Amino acid sequence: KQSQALPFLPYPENLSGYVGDAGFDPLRFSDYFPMDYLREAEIKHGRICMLATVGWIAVDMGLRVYPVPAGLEGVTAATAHDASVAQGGLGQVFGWVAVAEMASWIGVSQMLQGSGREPGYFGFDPLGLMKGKSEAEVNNMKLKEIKNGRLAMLAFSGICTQSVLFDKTFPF
Amino acid sequence: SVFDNYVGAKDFRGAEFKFDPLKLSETYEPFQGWFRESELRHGRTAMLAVVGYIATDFVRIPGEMYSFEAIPKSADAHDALIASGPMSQLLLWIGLFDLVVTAPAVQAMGKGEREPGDFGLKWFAPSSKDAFDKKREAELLNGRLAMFAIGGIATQSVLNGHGF
Amino acid sequence: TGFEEVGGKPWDPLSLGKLEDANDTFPNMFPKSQYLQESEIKHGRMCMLAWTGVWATHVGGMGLGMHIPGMPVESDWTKALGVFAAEQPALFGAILLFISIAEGESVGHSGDNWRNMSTKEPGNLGFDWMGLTKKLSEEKVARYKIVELKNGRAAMIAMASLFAMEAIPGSVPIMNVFN
Amino acid sequence: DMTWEGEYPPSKVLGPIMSKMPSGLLGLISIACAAVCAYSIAQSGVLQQQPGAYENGSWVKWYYVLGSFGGPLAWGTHVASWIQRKNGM
Ligand code: CLA
Ligand code: CLA
Ligand code: CLA
Ligand SMILES: CC(=O)O[C@H]1CC(C)(C)C(=C=C/C(C)=C/C=C/C(C)=C\C=C\C=C(C)/C=C\C=C(\C)C(=O)C[C@@]23O[C@]2(C)C[C@@H](O)CC3(C)C)[C@](C)(O)C1
Ligand code: KC1
Ligand code: KC1
Repeated sequence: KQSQALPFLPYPENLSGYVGDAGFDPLRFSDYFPMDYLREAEIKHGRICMLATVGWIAVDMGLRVYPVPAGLEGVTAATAHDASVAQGGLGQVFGWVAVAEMASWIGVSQMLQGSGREPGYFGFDPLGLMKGKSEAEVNNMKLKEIKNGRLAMLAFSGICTQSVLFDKTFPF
Repeated sequence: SVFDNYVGAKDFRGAEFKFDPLKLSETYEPFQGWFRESELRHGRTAMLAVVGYIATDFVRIPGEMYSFEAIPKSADAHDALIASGPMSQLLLWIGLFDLVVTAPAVQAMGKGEREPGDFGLKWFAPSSKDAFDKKREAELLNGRLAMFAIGGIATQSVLNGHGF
Repeated sequence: TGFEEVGGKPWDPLSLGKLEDANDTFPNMFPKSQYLQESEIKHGRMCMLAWTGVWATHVGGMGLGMHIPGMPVESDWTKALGVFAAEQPALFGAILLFISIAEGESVGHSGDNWRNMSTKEPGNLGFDWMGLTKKLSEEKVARYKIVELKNGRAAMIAMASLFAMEAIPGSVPIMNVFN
Repeated sequence: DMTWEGEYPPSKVLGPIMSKMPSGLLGLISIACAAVCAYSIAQSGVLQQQPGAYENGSWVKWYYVLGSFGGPLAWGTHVASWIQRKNGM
């Protein structure tokens, strides 16, 4: 009845499944927006930032692709966006993200009209890793994804701001 | 009926002091839960403010931007830290707290599921509600006195210029 | 009552408060009595402030000359809003925004007083704030509503008197004995 | 379905999101959209007249165009704030 993260606010009451729940949501976006959309957005914000904070850390700590293509030679992670769109690069990344996001949009749109799809469910599990696991263990691994995703969202925002404001690379 | 719904009808001698001459709690009877959540908020702010004016006049935090050479007494701490950053840092986090915590707190108070003034600090809070009610009027009386104390300190330190 | 100057009965020679239910042709095109009473109180309350604003800023004889140091200096009241909205734009907007929020809030909680569907009595903007319906008796606050109504009607005639002098410069001969 | 009687529509005419929002939250959002739109119009006015910031349409900023469309959003959220208040939120 009371929120766990904020034990003076009531429980938001729309978070009752949803493995990463702290009862946290004070502004009650779960009251106004569908929780299937909100968890799909949290998961997608999470696994993008998990790749992004590892890709910003790797590029700032040396580690270019070898051999380096033309136009990406003296370039850090804070200047690799515009240098890659001039080289080509992100133009092909944008093309294949677009055909993934247009196809996943039909997944999100059919999830909000039924279809029983879990938010943040694609078929992508090629290395097994869920070969008949129990639902208490499936929901535990889903909690590890949301917790690590929630950390990398705050981490990338720290890394990207500090690398541009104080003008340094990631071991500041 | 604010004196039966809420606690704090006392004076400095502990006698019963029903103090609403303008009758704002009867003219604005739906607002009296907001009136107590904001009286405590004004009270708890002024109690930290009166300490933070006196403690600044002897101790600074050890940085050079906060040093005694930069800000002379305590009254220049507001204006000589606006563009510096520390006033913008507390404006962010108090304003983030008031947007994310306090604004959902005052709508849960209007719906009736939390008490006004309660932000979850129940560690040293006694049970046996009249004992808690005695702690709230001690918070209220020290709060209401500090609201004049920070009015007195910040006004007298400008027209007279003296510290403490 | 408030009909002592006009006999002892309500005064309406053009019968403008009967136009809505006189015929059936213009359905809810004329306001009903709740809107007419609320607009009478509001026009009177604005005229009671506006006549005081011309009287307190007039610098000649018999009109007391008040001024706020920092305000623009134009004693001509027919041009003082233009010099205030240009030189003090943030103060002019904060006054207008306060007027805006108070005006929308005054009907935003109640209903359609144009169709007599409002839930509050006309004139009550929730701004008692100091007593006095709780303090004074039931016939004293009914006496004070008639006072605010008649002082509002008197200042409305006064603001029509000031509007007429600036348009037709021989409208009010009584306003020549004060100079 | 969406027909209604009386002095105010039900909450469901606001869509599936704003029908659940409080009237005070929709009211404060409306002032926030109105202030962003009024700031965007006023700042695009001073960018038009600045002699180094208007050439070839350089007075057009993307955040001031997007900010100026808070105007119709301020209209709708204040209408929606009234409907939630009449419906008891
Ligand atoms: C009304 C609250 C208030 C405000 C607005 C200020 C403001 C200021 N203080 Mg002061 N201070 C306060 C209370 C306050 N203080 C109190 C109660 C004490 C005694 C502990 C002090 C002791 C103090 C010292 C020793 C120094 C300052 C200094 C300053 C100045 C800049 C750096 C700073 O923020 O100090 C840091 C703040 C503190 C050291 C006080 C900690 C805050 C206390 C514990 C209350 C917070 C509890 C509350 C739950 C926090 C919630 C935060 C919320 C966002 C979640 C700034 C003008 C510095 C200065 O040089 O002045 C020119 C300095 O050296 N203050
Ligand atoms: C602090 C920053 C700031 C700045 C720089 C401005 C600047 C401005 N504001 Mg803004 N405003 C601010 C803060 C600020 N405001 C704040 C904090 C609020 C509250 C949120 C507002 C809310 C606000 C509103 C509601 C309005 C403004 C308006 C204006 C513009 C005034 C122009 C004017 O008065 O011409 C007026 C014209 C004249 C003075 C010329 C006429 C003079 C002749 C001689 C008069 C002749 C008599 C005449 C015919 C009789 C008419 C009577 C009739 C009006 C009843 C100006 C650009 C106004 C605007 O232009 O919006 C589009 C406006 O309506 N502001
Ligand atoms: C024209 C469309 C329109 C409509 C349908 C509404 C409807 C409403 N307004 Mg809004 N309002 C409007 C425009 C409109 N308003 C404008 C232009 C302003 C000044 C910026 C406001 C300022 C305002 C405030 C401060 C408040 C409201 C409130 C309300 C609600 C209660 C009734 C009331 O008190 O408003 C009275 C509104 C007026 C007297 C002004 C509208 C008169 C228009 C200009 C008539 C001409 C319409 C025309 C045919 C087309 C419009 C063209 C456009 C460019 C103006 C109601 C939902 C209240 C509310 O509940 O908010 C949550 C409230 O407190 N309104
Ligand atoms: C309790 C709590 O919590 O808070 C309380 C606080 C408070 C304040 C007391 C309350 C209140 C009353 C409120 C909120 C009143 C608000 C009214 C509000 C906010 C708004 C009307 C806009 C009207 C129009 C016609 C706008 C634009 C109309 C148009 C046509 C445009 O903009 C055109 C344009 O867009 C384009 C098309 C193209 C652009 O290139 C150019 C422009 C920009 C020109 C509440 C409700 O009680 C909540
Ligand atoms: C299956 C169809 C397909 C073809 C046929 C194709 C071809 C080329 N790719 Mg592309 N590509 C994808 C698909 C395909 N690529 C996918 C799924 C991704 C992940 C989203 C992707 C990403 C990148 C990035 C970052 C770069 C890139 C490049 C080249 C360039 C190499 C020329 C060479 O090898 O000598 C040739 C034209 C580089 C470049 O030089 O762009 C100007 C470069 O930097 N690609
Ligand atoms: C948790 C996230 C977080 C980060 C990442 C962060 C960062 C910085 N803070 Mg902030 N801060 C809080 C949180 C965070 N701060 C909180 C919860 C409060 C209490 C409301 C708070 C208050 C103050 C005050 C009074 C000052 C302050 C400053 C700095 C500045 C250099 C710090 C250093 O290196 O010692 C860096 C950017 C000082 C400053 O130099 O401003 C120019 C300064 O005076 N902070």
